[PDB]
Amino acid sequence: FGSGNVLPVKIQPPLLRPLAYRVLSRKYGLSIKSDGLSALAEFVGTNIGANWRQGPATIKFLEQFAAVWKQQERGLFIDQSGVKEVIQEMKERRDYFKVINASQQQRFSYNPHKMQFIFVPNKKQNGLGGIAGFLPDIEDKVQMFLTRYYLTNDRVMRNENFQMSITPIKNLLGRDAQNFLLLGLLNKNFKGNWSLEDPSGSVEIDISQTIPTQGHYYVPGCMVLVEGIYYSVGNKFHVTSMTLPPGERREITLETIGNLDLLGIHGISNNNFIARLDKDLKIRLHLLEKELTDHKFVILGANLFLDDLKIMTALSKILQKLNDDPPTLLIWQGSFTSVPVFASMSSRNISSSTQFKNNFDALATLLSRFDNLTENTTMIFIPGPNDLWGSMVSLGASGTLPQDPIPSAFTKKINKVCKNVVWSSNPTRIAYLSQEIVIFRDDLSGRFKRHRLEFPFQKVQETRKLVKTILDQGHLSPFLDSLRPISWDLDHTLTLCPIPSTMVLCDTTSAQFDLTYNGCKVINPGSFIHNRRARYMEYVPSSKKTIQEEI
Amino acid sequence: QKIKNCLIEKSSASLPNNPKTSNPAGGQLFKITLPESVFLEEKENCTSIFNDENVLGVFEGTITPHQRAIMDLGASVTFRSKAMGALGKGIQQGFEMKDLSMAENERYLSGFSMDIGYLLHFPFLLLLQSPFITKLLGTIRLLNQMPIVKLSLNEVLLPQLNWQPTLLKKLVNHVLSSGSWISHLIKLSQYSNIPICNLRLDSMDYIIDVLYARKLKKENIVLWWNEKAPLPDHGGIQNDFDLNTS
Repeated sequence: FGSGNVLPVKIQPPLLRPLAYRVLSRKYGLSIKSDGLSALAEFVGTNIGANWRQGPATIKFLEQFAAVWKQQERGLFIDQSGVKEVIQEMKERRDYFKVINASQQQRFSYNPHKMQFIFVPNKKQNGLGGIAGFLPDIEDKVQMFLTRYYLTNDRVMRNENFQMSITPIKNLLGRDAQNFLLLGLLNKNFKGNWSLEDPSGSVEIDISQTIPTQGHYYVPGCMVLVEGIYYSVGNKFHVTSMTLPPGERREITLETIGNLDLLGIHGISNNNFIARLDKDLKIRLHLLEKELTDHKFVILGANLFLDDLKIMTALSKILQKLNDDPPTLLIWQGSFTSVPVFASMSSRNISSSTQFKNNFDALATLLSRFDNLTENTTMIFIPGPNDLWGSMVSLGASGTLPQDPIPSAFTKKINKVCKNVVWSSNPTRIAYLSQEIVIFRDDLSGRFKRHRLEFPFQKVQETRKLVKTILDQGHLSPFLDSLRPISWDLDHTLTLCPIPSTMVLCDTTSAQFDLTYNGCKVINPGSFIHNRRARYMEYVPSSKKTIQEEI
Repeated sequence: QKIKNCLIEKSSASLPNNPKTSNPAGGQLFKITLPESVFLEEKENCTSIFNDENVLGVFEGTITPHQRAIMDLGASVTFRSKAMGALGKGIQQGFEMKDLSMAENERYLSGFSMDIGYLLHFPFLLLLQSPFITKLLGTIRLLNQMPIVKLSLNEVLLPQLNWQPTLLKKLVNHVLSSGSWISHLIKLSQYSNIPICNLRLDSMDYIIDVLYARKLKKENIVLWWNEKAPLPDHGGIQNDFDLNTS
């Protein structure tokens, strides 16, 4: 705040504290600590020449120091940071974008009694966790599906059409007739019979004369709306109709939840208070469309193999063109190995972990050539089924959904050759200004096709069916714990109660598509190489996309 | 469908027993044989029998032509053509082997008389002794066209001080062991019926795999053979988490 005076005379704070006290402690603010007072002596002594008898200068300085403490939350006591806020003041006279992993995402529970979300303190911050702090507690296993049921039932009960209403199952124990609307998990009992389950209880289900609503998938492990008649001669709910819970747009969903900063980039929330913000959204929507079409981030075709030579040559040819106009973000996705890497008892050949390391060293050679792409592009690394830690147990199969990033030990100098590189979990959330994008990599179509209810009674239609099921169920894993185990405390990562604005859903078993639904956009990159053709697609935050091919 | 010039036939082969797949239902297994070129062609179109509704599994898509021939014919293959004298026609084009094939006895493979060479790295039937077979093969494209017996001793290490004597000692034994290498290779090959160059010395599980697979093919049992994959090929059900398997 100005310079060029004679020299910084040194004076003791005793002759400075009365003015600061009257301006701060009396009127607005308080707690000028002794160390903070000594800190506030240097900057006022920088322009000390001909002052303490002057006019506005000191008062305006104290006013400006108060401006930070009204703006930032800070606290009460003034400490050695007092110079740190004046650095911000002189600062005053893209950004705000992040990539959130599964582990670093904030946790929020839901109270059905209160219709509201309650914060959960993270165990990493306060718990010691020096030896075992990531491990969940058994109580989460008991509430894992109860949390899903509560979220879906709230949405079903707030729909416009419903006001027959959904009845708890145990309310059917004495009735011999009438109709009921039951909502619950569809599964198989320990006896092998199809059944429906809600927190109240369970009931067996008869499909012998069921007429389902075509247009979506009926896989065990998902919420289903059902209608029929209950017979007390046995215990059977004879079904006459079957559907899935309706979906809800995020604009109508946000108002119910207020303005909670779930993926909070505005700020953070703790056990004391939560954060909301509305006025900034308009101006940042303005900035999103303020002639920023130059931003360009690219998702490559999934499942690219580094060990193969033709794939590496095709990637070099693709980066040749990417060098010309550097993408804003470049997301390398899919399994980076063509074979699962396991303990490899045979040591006659070179170890598979060392081979994994070596295959990540050729990337440095191929990438160091293109200096501009290093200089002004950020790369996002998505894991796959055959990466290091998972394949040590699953041996190439698909297991736990929250998949940890690639270890930093076997990939070390790719952080040097490239400028911005971030490793991310299998499900991740890119927060770009007023936009949330979800990155997910698995084969969904095969598992849907294999597991269907099969009621006793052009290929792009399957894509619409998959999109509708995934979006209406509001969850990325419409499956029981048997088909796919889930980390108990990380399940909130996989629940889409607010529908994401943009979705990255790659499946090698499903053809590429571009669909729109209730307030979102779903794109499907897949099969990096196909029919001797290497494909990769571009997407722009202004909701336009392009497909670029290089044999 | 009749659209494909293949041979399909209902079969009763004995399937493997995955713990998850337990329901008997019915039996309508098929034995579709179809050349791989039109199979690649059929990969393109959407509508085809291999990709349609109600498909439970493909059970032997992993086996390569190389493995099929090394398991069916073996080292001692002979020509039973007869018919028209297409020996010249067979040699100018590619001899199709499905129609005409026979495996003669291999009791004495070879009375060896041939020149042997070396090629070694320490980071005509030539013998390749290198830590990285693929890298050396790719760097010199001319190396592919010549026959090589690939024996790999890997992971050279150094004490970092006075390494010249230890390099000399490591070179001496590899120089002098040529007579032993070829002799042991022929000794294994004469019983194995696998060709000499395909077979490796340290590789011992490969012999068991080929013998067990062909004596299984003598029966009607399905191979479940899977290549460079730690899990068996059960038709795709092996790509899902199961409690009993875990």
